[PDB]
This record gives sequence, C-alpha cells and structure tokens, in this order.
Amino acid sequence: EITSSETGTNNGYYYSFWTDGGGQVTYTNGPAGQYSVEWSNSGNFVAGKGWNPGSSQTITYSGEWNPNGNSYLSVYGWTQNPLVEYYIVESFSTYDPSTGAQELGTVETDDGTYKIYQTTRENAPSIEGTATFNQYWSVRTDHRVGGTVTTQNHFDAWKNAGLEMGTHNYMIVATAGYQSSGSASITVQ
Ligand SMILES: [Zn+2]
Ligand SMILES: [Zn+2]
Repeated sequence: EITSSETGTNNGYYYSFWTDGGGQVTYTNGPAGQYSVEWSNSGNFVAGKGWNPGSSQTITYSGEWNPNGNSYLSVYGWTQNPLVEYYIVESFSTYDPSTGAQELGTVETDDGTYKIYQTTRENAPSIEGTATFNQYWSVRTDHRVGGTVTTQNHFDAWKNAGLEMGTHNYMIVATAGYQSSGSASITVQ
C-alpha cells in the first residue's frame, strides 16, 4: 500500500510508518487495529498502530512477526520536554538494542522480566526533527509475540530508576527493522 513515511489515523488508531528509504519497505493498514509490513534489504524503519497521544494504557496485541535478520517488536513511543524515544521490547531477533548500555534495573510485569537501559542519540531523526535525546529501553528476557503490556508499570520503573519522562506523544505497537528482510501482521486489540 505505502512505501514512504506517513502518519495518520485509520479505523480509530493512530499509525506511524517511518522509513529512511533503504531497500523496499511496504506498509498496509487493515481493519480495526491491524497493520502489515513487508521489507526486503531495508534501511531503518519503524511501523505500527496505536494512540496519539499515548496515555499509559494497558495494550493487548496479537499476530505474527517473521523477521529474517535484525528486527524488534516493541511498544514504541515518544515524550516531549524532555524529548525521549522509548521501547518496551517484546522480541528482538539477531541484535540486542541495549548493547553498550548500563543495565539500570529490572521490572516484573505481564508474566515476564524486563531489563531497563538508557542510551543517548546525537543529531538523530526525531518527531521534532534532527535532535539529541535519551532513549529508554525495557527488554523482555523471554521473547514473545503477543500478550498484554501494562505500560504504566514500565513508565513507573523507568521513573524509579531516575529516567525522566516528558509529555506523552504517540505510543504504538511497532515493528522495527534494520538491514534485514521480513514480514509482520500485528493487531492492536
Ligand atoms: Zn528473540
Ligand atoms: Zn518463552
């Protein structure tokens, strides 16, 4: 359906499709909370459906995620003032996003354990344009596709660990890839 970056609202869900234009990345909206993405020798992309703005709602999602190479399935979003990109990583394939970060703790929620990390990005694409911003990570120890994410438990754990959150911008269930191929079909319930 679309092959270049776009945001909108479809069947009552915010959607964000971002690609740096590398290889081929194809996104489609489905009924209700559903989206599909297919990608071949991609650059960096992030795609999904959810809310704008995010509250700190309990997310339920279903579907399938079939990467061949580097990909993450995550609750993904932004805060503003301060500018923060955050990830609650449910699965990653061939590359752990927290590589080269101090573990700041763990949080137990939704029948799993998540390792907490903070990174910085310098002169990087953001919802505000080229910027410097912190990235917060919750990375599940037992990878899964589907289930419940109690986002407030992650936000509270990050704040407990001294990681400041801003005003919530969007929050989506995202499929991310980098220099990989794959497909995914995800429904936000
Ligand atoms: Zn995995
Ligand atoms: Zn398992």
